Amino acid sequence: WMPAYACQRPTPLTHHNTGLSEALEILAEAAGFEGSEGRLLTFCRAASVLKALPSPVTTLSQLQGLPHFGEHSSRVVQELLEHGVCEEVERVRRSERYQTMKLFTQIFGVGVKTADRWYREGLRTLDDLREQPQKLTQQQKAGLQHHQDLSTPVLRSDVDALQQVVEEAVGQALPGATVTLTGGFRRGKLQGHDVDFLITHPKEGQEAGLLPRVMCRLQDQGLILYHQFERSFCIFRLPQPGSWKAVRVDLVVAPVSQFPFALLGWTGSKLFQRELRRFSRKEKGLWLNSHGLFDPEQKTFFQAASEEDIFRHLGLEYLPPEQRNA
DNA sequence: CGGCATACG
DNA sequence: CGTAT
DNA sequence: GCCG
Ligand SMILES: [Mn+2]
Ligand SMILES: [Mn+2]
Ligand SMILES: [Mn+2]
Ligand SMILES: [Mn+2]
Ligand SMILES: [Mn+2]
Ligand SMILES: [Mn+2]
Ligand code: NA
Repeated sequence: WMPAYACQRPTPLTHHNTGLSEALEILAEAAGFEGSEGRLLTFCRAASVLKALPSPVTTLSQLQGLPHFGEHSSRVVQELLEHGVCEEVERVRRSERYQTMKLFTQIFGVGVKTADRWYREGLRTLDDLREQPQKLTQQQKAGLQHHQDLSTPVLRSDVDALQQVVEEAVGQALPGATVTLTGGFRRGKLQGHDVDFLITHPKEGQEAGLLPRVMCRLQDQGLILYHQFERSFCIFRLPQPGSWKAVRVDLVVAPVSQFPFALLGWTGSKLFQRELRRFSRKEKGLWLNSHGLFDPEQKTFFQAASEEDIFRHLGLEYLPPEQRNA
């Protein structure tokens, strides 16, 4: 029987039920736009279950016994198997609410709450937002100005170039400091919508104060189109053939003692980390975050030298990043 | 029925 | 409120 | 929306 938590099963990047999972993820997204985090989670988990199957679902009976498939998600699959389309999914796709909330929430600096308020105010398009910039944060003005570039997929070739320039700035800010690619690209994705880096130093404590020094140096190189500590959400100026494009880059610093936990957290997927933390607390009674793993009975933190250590601590079989695509 | 991950800027 | 996996 |  397939386990109920996504951290208990390998989930590869590409799989055998793409259309089915994409349909359920539409309904998950729509649930989020309406504030129903519980329904979002169920649809997300049901989608991830299908991503973990070893072959295509061809018949409804193949759902029997799969975790997170009840009446609703089963009916969605049933209709896709019978008619190739699910009326509910298509109604969501076409709805003005879904399209506008998707458009607005995809803006850097705009969340569900902001998008929803704007929708209730009658706003529908990006130019509607541009007409009244007085009500925008600096972060939202940056997200809107750069929205077109930020909607273009980042390519792995872009990533290698960004990593070079980040290492140069890190190397000047603190000799010996290291840069690790995380996020979706570490899980094997060939494209993404941003690039994530994790920075540390092998001498505990030397990483303190590092991120301001890195940012100051990137800014002096003329590479920072926007930025706001240990997490920096930037927009980088990435060279292009005879030009350049804006790219979202996340820079994160962790002391080496916490590096395994921060690597694990920032490598994702988002659902995988939520499931891993849920598993940790509910099944093992341990509290997991990107800083460490806490035993609340003994009041002690687990020491980890690797991701492998963390999986072992939790009684889980190790999963490489490429199998964490829940 | 209560829970649904857990942080930082 | 936003951001991150 | 689903699980325990
Ligand atoms: Mn239903
Ligand atoms: Mn039918
Ligand atoms: Mn990312
Ligand atoms: Mn990111
Ligand atoms: Mn910290
Ligand atoms: Mn309830
Ligand atoms: Na957003």
